[PDB]
Amino acid sequence: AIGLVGRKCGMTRIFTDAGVSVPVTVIEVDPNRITQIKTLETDGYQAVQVTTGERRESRVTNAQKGHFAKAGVAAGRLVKEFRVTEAELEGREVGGTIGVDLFTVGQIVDVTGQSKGKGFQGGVKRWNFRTQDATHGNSVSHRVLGSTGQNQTPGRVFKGKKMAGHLGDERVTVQGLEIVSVDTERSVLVVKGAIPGATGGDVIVRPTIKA
Amino acid sequence: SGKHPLVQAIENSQLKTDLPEFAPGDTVVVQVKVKEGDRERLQAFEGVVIAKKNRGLNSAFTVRKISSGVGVERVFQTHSPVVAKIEVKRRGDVRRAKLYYLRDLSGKAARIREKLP
Amino acid sequence: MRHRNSGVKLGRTSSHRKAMFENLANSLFEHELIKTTLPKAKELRRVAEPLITLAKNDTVANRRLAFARTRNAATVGKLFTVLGPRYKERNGGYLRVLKAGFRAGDAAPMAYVELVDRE
Amino acid sequence: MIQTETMLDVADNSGARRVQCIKVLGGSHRRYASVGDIIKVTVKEAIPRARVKKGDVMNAVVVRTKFGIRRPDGSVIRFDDNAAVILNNNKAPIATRIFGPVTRELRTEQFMKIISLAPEVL
Amino acid sequence: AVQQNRKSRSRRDMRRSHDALTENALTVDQATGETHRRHHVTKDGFYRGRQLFA
RNA sequence: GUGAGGGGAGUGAAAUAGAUCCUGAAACCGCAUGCAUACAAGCAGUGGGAGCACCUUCGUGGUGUGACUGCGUACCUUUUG
RNA sequence: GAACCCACUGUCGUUGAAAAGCCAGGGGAUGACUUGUGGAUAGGGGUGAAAGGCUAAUCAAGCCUGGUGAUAGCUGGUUCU
RNA sequence: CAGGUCGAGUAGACCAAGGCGCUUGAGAGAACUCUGCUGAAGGAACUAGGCAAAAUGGUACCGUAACUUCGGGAGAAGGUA
RNA sequence: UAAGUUCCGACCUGCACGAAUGGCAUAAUGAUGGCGGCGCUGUCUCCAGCAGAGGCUCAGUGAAAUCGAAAUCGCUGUGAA
RNA sequence: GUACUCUGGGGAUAACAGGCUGAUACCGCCCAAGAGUUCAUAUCGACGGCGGUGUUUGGCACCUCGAUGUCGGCUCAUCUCAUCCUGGGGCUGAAGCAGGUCCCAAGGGUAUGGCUGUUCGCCAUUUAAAGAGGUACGCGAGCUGGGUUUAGAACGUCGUGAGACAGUUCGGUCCCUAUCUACCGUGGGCGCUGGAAAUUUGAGAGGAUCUGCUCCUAGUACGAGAGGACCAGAGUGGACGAACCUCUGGUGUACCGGUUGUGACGCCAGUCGCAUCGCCGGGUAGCUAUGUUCGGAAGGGAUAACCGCUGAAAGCAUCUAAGCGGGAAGCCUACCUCAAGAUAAGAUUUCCCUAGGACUUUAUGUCCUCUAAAGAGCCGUUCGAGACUAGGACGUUGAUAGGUUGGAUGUGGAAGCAUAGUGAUAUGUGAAGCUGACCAAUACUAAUUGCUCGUGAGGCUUGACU
Ligand SMILES: NCCC[C@H](N)CC(=O)NCCC[C@H](N)CC(=O)NCCC[C@H](N)CC(=O)N[C@@H]1[C@H](O)[C@@H](OC(N)=O)[C@@H](CO)O[C@H]1NC1=N[C@@H]2C(=O)NC[C@@H](O)[C@H]2N1
Ligand SMILES: NCCC[C@H](N)CC(=O)NCCC[C@H](N)CC(=O)NCCC[C@H](N)CC(=O)N[C@@H]1[C@H](O)[C@@H](OC(N)=O)[C@@H](CO)O[C@H]1NC1=N[C@@H]2C(=O)NC[C@@H](O)[C@H]2N1
Repeated sequence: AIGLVGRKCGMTRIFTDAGVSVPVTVIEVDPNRITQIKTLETDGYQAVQVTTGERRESRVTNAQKGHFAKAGVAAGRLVKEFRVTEAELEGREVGGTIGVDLFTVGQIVDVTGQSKGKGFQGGVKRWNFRTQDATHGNSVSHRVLGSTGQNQTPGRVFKGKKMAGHLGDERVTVQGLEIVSVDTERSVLVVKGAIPGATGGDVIVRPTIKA
Repeated sequence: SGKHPLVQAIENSQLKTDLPEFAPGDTVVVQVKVKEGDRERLQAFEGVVIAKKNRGLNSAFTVRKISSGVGVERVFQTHSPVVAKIEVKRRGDVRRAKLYYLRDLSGKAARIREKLP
Repeated sequence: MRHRNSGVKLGRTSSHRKAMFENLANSLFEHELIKTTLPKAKELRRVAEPLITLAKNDTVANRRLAFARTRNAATVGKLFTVLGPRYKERNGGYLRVLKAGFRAGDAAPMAYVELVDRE
Repeated sequence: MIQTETMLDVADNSGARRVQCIKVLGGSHRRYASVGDIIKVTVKEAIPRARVKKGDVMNAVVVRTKFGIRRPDGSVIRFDDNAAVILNNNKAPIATRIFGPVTRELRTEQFMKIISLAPEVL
Repeated sequence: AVQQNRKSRSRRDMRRSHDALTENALTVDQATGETHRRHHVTKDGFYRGRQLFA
């Protein structure tokens, strides 16, 4: 479905009149500018390509400069596609703008982001492995993996065995978030709960796929 | 004001504007809204302020009292609508920002001297 | 993880690091041009420049703060009579750090630290 | 935040004075009990000539904790002790008096007697 | 733990196939005309016009 | 670097006889040239076999390499094996 | 309870800093105490508040040299066509 | 042999006279290992076993049970400044 | 003890106690064996953060055991099984 | 006699694990006296018979004695189905609620403690359930070392004795820096029909898959009564997983303060070094769980047992032989992530390069001169990215980092001076002073002048359009 590309600004709270404190995440939205429309005839599928933000001309390459100039829009800091159907595709044309008014208060959405990077990590943190005894004669084996397999049969380590390695810094989608506020003056979405990534990261907001 | 300006604006939109001045060591009464069914009433919570957090809309303060012989603490959120009103009954004179040492004192040992004008 | 943390370690205890940077600041204020390793040179800014900012205003309390931070009477006197008046109208950036190759003994990268208007 | 081997005071006049939690009821591998949860306890100390005796295994409901409870506005309420109220075999209070304050999470048809008998509900 | 078989010279060289050195970034200093390391003071104490040692 | 070491010059029949110096093998380690090699599974050869490079009596020839292909689980000892 | 003399517990160390240790705790500490220098006891012997302990990093019979090229119905090896 | 301030002290902290900075360094600040500090609620549920760790700790005065070989137990326990 | 193959007291069909290879007790003593309690806690539920030393990168020096030769994959079967 | 021991040999020969076998063990089936008020077969089932598996006890002695070095616990698993729970069914001696028995089904899930070295077992209290097994009775170059099985000592018992045990008891050293395969992460090279900057399709791969209670239908159907539903809807939990730091807390040895001993800054005052950050009380960012939010929702397709519709072979009957349906937490989809080294190397948008001679090996030919694009990298300032890398931002046409200015926060009343006190101290100046990492501005300092790589229109054949 068609969605929005924005930037995570930080977490805060909204107080209701009954006194309930709702934890919220604020997403800045610079209105998305359509750069290309992909169709069945020329591309074999239907999508809307958008750009957002700004980029200096010394960082915009000549190929991208021509690509943006064909659509007639200012260069953005990123380019991203949304898969669409004909119903959502109608009304959208190259050079148009998609704003925060695409959403409504109370709507349920999915938010995608790039999670924080934890670097090289061990079994305890990465896979919730249990530590061994801190005392009672233990020898330098407090946070180690333990056994990694069986004996001569099968005589190898299976694929997908949980071990130490890089954790985080990956694409994560969180489903079931409720739109708390749609501020058109500031071009801001306010959603309930936490979303992946650090402050300042790029996020994608789409209508929920679950129903 | 360690947040981004947009977050600051969104938070400043909801600030209370009639908050009194109070400090750790003061004894205060808080009127708390209680709603059961369609029935609304105000319940009083009176005691000593042992901690104050100044964080704009994220401000909080902790009140300690002895209720039926059992010590109880509540950490109120300052700008929450459930806090209907705050009144300062008596001003205390202390030497530090956080009065957690009061938890280990009972009776006369836990008395706070009045701040004299 | 060290997300958004400031400061260095340099293989030293905290007290040793603080003493070393105090010594470096004293030597810099005395000679106005020194040679050291590049990480030490870059971290020295955060210690040396605030001292000049403090010395811009001559008061007894400011002099005592400078003496508590430097423990050198000659350094305090030079800061409050020479360096502060010299940099009164400069909005920071009293030092410049310039890469200067590597050191023979251990191939450590080196740099010069210089006061902006030295001579 | 009550687990096994945790000692609790008794906020009633059933006769028990100290109890020890021996099980957290209501689920496999369930770790902790909070205000309004049912636990199995053993009676470690009781006053003489009472309905309850030292060494009995009974049910109880947690009414006060030091870890505390959260409220919808973001506040937390903490108590100075961990206290329980003794129940019978069909999970109903057996006491006639309640000592100390209780919280509003006990406002159910099962525990309304505690609310009615308590000196303070907060 | 130790090898069960001696490693061949071919495999040893294959492991060393990533051991080559690289050049530094050198540049002619327009103020003085000598080759110097880029972004570094020259050996005689010159950098982008300013001269350090009188 | 008034170092070590080397390049000339000179001596000598000979200096790749130059000082731990007659001859100067092998293991082991470099540089140069030719061919092969980054979609394909194993005692590394063997029987076939295209292409390429140099040479050439110009070939039904010589030297080097070896795409692709059939077959193929070291040696010794001790053992019923 | 320090020095000094010991070696009960644990982590570390185990191609160690060390062929028996370090660190944190531990026991005795005017006595059947600890210790320097110089002597005596020598191998089926010595010495032993006794563990087969100790007798030069070696002990159910020290070390060195001889008999001696001990013997081995056992294991290994045994070289061109 | 062995000073100063506190101290019963040759214990201990910091200093004197007098000596040193221990013959690879510079960065980085991942998993994991060693050594430390702190830790919500619970408080032996750990484990072969409270192993390890945590805890107690001074001076003066008050007070101190069973048992006893009449010495002890005993600095019992506990309290105040 | 909620739950006690261990512990304490008692019973006696003592497989196979018993009186200087001493019997039954016994105050004090023991880095001696077993059981229980208070306090205490990262022993544990269940781990988190931080400090130092390695680990990692750069410059210098520079080991080890092992090793028939290697162009050194999975599965099912076979076969000194 | 040797457990105080030693040498030469053997996998010619035992103990462990493997192998062959399957008496034994476990599971299944056939016949059916009888039990079941009548009624072999709802449920059991005598006397006898036939098989399956390879968890037991064994038999053999083929591999290993120039070493395959472990009872239990811990950590981490993977598979089977003869299924413990949840799902779907047939029969019933199935009124309902329950239960018994058999069939299908391996997606997920499947206790904490007391005793003991235990595996096991008994017990206490939970749960929807606390399944049975294979994996060298999985896992000790991953941990432990309580039991067993060295050397010390003792008891019971045996022996004249040295000593010994269908026994017991106290004590008693656990080595290895990982070459290859495998696995978890992360790069370099080349390839992909001229080169480049982006955006992408999805052949496929992995992850996830659990479940309680309450209310309602309805005290209805059912039943004499006691009791009490199917189907279909709401609410609220447990366990598990992910992301996050607004809230609640922990930590926070470059933030603030109190205080002891000692030394020093000439002295007072004020400070600093050392004593675990000396000790003590707070605490900003970051990280983090015990904190917060979210997830396993819903729907399609083919099926399992089972139930059919119509229908002959076989004038009837029959789910089947033609033909047409229903049907499960299971399979394919669906949800999330990865994915063209998918060598079958895919698609789309945009950008760049349009020069001369000689010669023969007459061709994407070999040498001279000219040319050096779009871009990429080196270097520098760095990061909520990170072992090194890689990845993201910026390099004067600049807010990339430091500093500076302002704010915010934390701590909690600086120094100096002046008052009141004999004094310790107290008060005023003034919520002052100081404030790592935060927010916002600001070219003061550092990102200089640069260099390297990457070329010059992209072979041939055929077809269709021009
Ligand atoms: N184009 C290139 C040009 C480059 C440029 N030019 C630079 C250049 O050129 N640099 C030159 C560097 C060369 C080198 N560094 C110099 C060097 O080495 N000096 C060596 C100086 C001292 C030397 N060690 C002494 C020596 O030799 N003692 C030996 C020794 O005691 C022993 O010998 C052995 N074996 O045991 C003995 C037995 O005989 O003999 C002695 N000797 C005897 N000699 C005698 C003989 O002959 N007969 C009779 C009897 O008297 C013999 N005994
Ligand atoms: N002709 C040629 C002769 C050649 C000669 N043979 C070569 C030779 O022998 N090399 C030996 C290398 C040893 C050492 N690494 C040398 C060095 O480099 N020391 C660095 C110091 C140099 C500095 N610039 C001067 C300095 O601070 N002095 C102080 C001062 O005098 C004094 O302090 C106060 N407060 O009064 C004293 C306290 O007692 O301590 C001294 N400091 C000291 N540091 C030394 C240390 O640790 N150990 C040895 C001794 O030197 C110690 N004293």
